[PDB]
Amino acid sequence: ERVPEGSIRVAIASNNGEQLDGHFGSCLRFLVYQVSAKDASLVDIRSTLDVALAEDKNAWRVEQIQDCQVLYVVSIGGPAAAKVVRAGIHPLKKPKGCAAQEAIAELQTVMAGSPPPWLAKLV
Repeated sequence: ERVPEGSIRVAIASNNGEQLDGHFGSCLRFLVYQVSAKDASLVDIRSTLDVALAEDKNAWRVEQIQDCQVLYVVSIGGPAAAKVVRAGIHPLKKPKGCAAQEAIAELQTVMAGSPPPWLAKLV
């Protein structure tokens, strides 16, 4: 899908259900949500299984979320984060972990309030 205007794609690093409990470098999959200031929907679940076959692992991981504008992790290495950033994705962390829904809700408070220009343009 070509995201609909007014919305963005959000990747969440995860190992269980719809939890934001994964570390970038070792997560089982990326939950991908379509999020607007007011609405959010789970659109894809991208498994990281095939990273086992990659020689350039961080590059591969980022490739799985190349269409996301934001990425949530519990944690992420410096180098990994640089690649995430180089891809134009904004990495956000939640060191203690939480429900994907809670992170998205938080992200929406920004979108709905005073989003920075980059985000405002989107939404």
